[PDB]
Amino acid sequence: NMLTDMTLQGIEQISKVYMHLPQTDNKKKIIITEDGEFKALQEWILETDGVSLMRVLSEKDVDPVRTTSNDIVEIFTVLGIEAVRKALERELYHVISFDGSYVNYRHLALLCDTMTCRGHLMAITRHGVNRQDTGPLMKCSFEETVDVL
Amino acid sequence: PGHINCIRTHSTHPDDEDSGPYKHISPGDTKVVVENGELIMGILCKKSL
Amino acid sequence: KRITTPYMTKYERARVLGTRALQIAMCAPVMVELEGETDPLLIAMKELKARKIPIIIRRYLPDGSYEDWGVDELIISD
Amino acid sequence: EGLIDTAVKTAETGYIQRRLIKSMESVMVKYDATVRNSINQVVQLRYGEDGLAGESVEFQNLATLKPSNKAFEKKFRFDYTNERALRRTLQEDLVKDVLSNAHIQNELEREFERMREDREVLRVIFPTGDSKVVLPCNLLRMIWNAQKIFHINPRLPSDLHPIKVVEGVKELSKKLVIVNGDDPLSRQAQENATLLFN
Amino acid sequence: RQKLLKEQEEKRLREKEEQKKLLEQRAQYVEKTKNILMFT
Amino acid sequence: EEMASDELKEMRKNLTKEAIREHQMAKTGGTQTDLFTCGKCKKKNCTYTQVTTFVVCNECGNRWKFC
Amino acid sequence: AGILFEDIFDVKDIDPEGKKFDRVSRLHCESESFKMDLILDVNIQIYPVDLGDKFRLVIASTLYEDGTLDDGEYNPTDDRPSRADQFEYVMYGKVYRIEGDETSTEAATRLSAYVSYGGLLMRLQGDANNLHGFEVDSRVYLLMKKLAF
Amino acid sequence: SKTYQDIQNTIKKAKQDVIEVIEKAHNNELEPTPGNTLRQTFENQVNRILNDARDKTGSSAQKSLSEYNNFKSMVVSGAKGSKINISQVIAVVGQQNVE
Amino acid sequence: DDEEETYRLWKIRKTIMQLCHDRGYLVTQDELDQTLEEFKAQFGDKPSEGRPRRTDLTVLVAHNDDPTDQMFVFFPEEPKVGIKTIKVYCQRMQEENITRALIVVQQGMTPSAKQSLVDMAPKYILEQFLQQELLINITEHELVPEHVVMTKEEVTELLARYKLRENQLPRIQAGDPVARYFGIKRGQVVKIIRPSETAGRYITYRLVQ
Repeated sequence: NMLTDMTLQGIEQISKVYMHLPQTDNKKKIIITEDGEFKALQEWILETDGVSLMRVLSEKDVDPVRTTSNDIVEIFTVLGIEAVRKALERELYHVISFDGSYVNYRHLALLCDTMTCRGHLMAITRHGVNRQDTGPLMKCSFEETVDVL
Repeated sequence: PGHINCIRTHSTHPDDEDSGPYKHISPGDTKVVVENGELIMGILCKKSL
Repeated sequence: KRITTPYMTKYERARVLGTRALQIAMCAPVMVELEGETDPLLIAMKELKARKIPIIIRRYLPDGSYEDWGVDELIISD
Repeated sequence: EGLIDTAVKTAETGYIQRRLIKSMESVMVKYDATVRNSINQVVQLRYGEDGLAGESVEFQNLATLKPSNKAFEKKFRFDYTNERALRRTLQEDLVKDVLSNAHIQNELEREFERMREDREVLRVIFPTGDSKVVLPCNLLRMIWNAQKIFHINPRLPSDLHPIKVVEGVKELSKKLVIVNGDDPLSRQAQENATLLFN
Repeated sequence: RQKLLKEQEEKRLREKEEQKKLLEQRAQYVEKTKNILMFT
Repeated sequence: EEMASDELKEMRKNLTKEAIREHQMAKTGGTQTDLFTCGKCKKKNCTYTQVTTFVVCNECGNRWKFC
Repeated sequence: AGILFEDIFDVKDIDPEGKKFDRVSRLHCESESFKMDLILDVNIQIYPVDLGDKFRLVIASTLYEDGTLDDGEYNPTDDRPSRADQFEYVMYGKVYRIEGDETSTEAATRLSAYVSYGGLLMRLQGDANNLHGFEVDSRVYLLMKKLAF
Repeated sequence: SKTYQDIQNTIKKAKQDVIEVIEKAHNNELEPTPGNTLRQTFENQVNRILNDARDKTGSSAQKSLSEYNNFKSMVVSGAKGSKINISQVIAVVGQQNVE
Repeated sequence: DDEEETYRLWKIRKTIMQLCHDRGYLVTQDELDQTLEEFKAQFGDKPSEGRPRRTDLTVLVAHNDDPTDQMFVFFPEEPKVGIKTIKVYCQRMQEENITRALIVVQQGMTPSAKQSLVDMAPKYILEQFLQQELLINITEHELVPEHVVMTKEEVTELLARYKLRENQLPRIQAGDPVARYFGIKRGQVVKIIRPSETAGRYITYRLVQ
């Protein structure tokens, strides 16, 4: 019991952490100078196998402003639905633009809007879209055809 | 058609051209320029068509 | 106090043209001079440019209201 | 590997595409100019936060984003004090109207204060200094179209009163209506919806 | 210049509103601290 | 730690320095060049790799490609 | 008239950037009397030049000596006496850029007139006054001829 | 026939490079490049070497092609193919990965 | 610890002040952004059985316009709050005209105590926050747009402009962190001011439910 688990130092679920200088302008610190230039700063970031977010944010010397989480469900529980919407679009825009391709913002705004329209995170599956009060003839076309009728 | 105006770079366009001289007069016939719906400069390719 | 767009939507344009072309094909009175053509869509298109389509578009609002727009009233797009 | 991935990619993606369409089939643009669903539940107040279709927009550049607090000033300011430089640009009977009239000079200075405030807005909109933006009308090509249509000859002094621009832009800003209405709640949203293009 | 001076003095008035609000919050804190005392 | 022998202090300092060095992420490789000017920060400190030339600015992290 | 420019030039280089196309080469030149710099593409296939060659280059607005300002369409069948009859190399094109040493206050002393003969670019460059004949989007002819001296 | 020589030279250098990486790891001198095991740093070095090799030989393939070349003309028009397709045809195929 | 609890106590108190300032109440600019040193000098810098003990850094703050509208923000010592602890808390709210409150527990309260919170509800509106949740101001986050709680007079004008039933608006659930920040209740509209990349700004509304 003491060997496996005693948490000598650190927080749980953070299975391991990597320490990175950003190379790109994506995770670089941005600071408007005193002359109006932008001046990308190069600051250390930590990048993680694991999520916890609230025990992380609370740590001293850790930016409680710019500390994002990738797991959209942690974002729903910790930062609330309007942050999910922003973060979900950021995640979904990352998986789209990674390969160099571009999708218009309308469509990304729209899906993230539909998924976050009833307050709870609304999943694009039977456990989400058929629990919505849409009406039976809509629901039965998708999945669960006999059951919802 | 019409009187289009546009500017594009052909795929072989050297990066260090826009800095130096010959900017508006490309040795390689890169830098596509369309004015009044006329092709003035440049080779066309995927980047322009 | 009409609040809707003063422009003829592409969907309105499609079905108004289609609808009027149907009526034309059914021996309706034309509201425009025929310079010697016979296609009901060609006719309908002509009529459309003349703003002479004898049709009003009932646009339903989400609340349940509606606004009626003559064809000659709204701004044709194409 | 490629052959393998092909055969599996076809089966999975086709189901994701289906689920997408079924969770957003009834979403449409009502005559209200609002984005609703089958229940009449409002999704977006304006389509894409901006009220504008997907086909007509283009990539463009914000000019006032990322110059610096001095290159921005000597480029968006319109000094009316340098007497020699305005006879270069403007004709002889416009360089006195801006060198004497204190109304025209307050107007031109007030416009630059508006651009300086728009500049700070831009920098809270677009942190990370990202000039590239998607908008309806390609301004820079329109300008260029204008130069080739009227035969501009950018080497003569122009006859365009620096105030006709300031006031024509104000009157143009009016005609670009997304949210119709005179209500404060409607004016605010009209102002918002057309903020970036403005 | 006069407009700059009048705007500056108006900023001083808002400073003074902070002064009266701060004394006000302090003024009710003496009455309230009695309630934190009797609470326990 | 402060009461330890000078040998044990220097050993701990070396182990701590090695642990820090091992946990430092490898800097992403590529050919450093001044041939490319960054469109965002206008600096010339760039790194390229050819696969199409991919370019990264070492100052602002901006990335772009040439075909 | 309509003689927008004239001088003698010599070929200082035939293609100093290195021959980029097979039938066309970047002549670099300076002028004898007005001391203009010139870059000029020519059909090196139908009209060959070497280094140190001299040619009289007459940039014209029209072809006809009386200056009657032709339209801009091809008509081979024409009796009217032209300027082309005393030249060897004749081309037709648009001045597509004019560029100069303008300051914020004072005027320019030097111009570069850039013209495209249907793709074959030319930059004639030097004294603004000797280049006062050129205006952007005007049509223009080349009219060059090799001097045997 | 000059390009062939350059390629072969590059390739030999590459094969040579990897032997020293193998020697270092075989004699325990390849120190784990921070954020890696031993077996990972090795694989990285190798792939770097080899990728470098492919990139370099690809470049001399492009540089050798006459303006009359027909692969080039379909790559610089963007019609069909990429610069790596010329590399693979003329110079080297490259490293075959699974997963 | 003794030093880390002083740090944590001050952080919580700072976020509570920025909370009650966003809720509309009246907080001095000194109590809003005080630093850790004068937090040491103010109480005792010794929480390990000393002078900055909990239930002494508790705060009462009165509303900005109604100077009789107050709210307590209690601080239990009990990690897991129970009915008799919140019975006393409630017992001495009755001596005054205070109704609203706020329980900053260390560990979670018991599910039986939560009832007493709802049972006491319409007469004394109280709510719980974990000390853990309070360590950060979530409204400061870069993902969180700007939230403005609309007044009853202007919710009707919004639903009246759009000709829109409150049933047809997007939703935000009562337990949402941002909902608990503002202390909004069921049937309450939330304005949201978003920086838009295609428009520049976007204002959207969310109904609490």
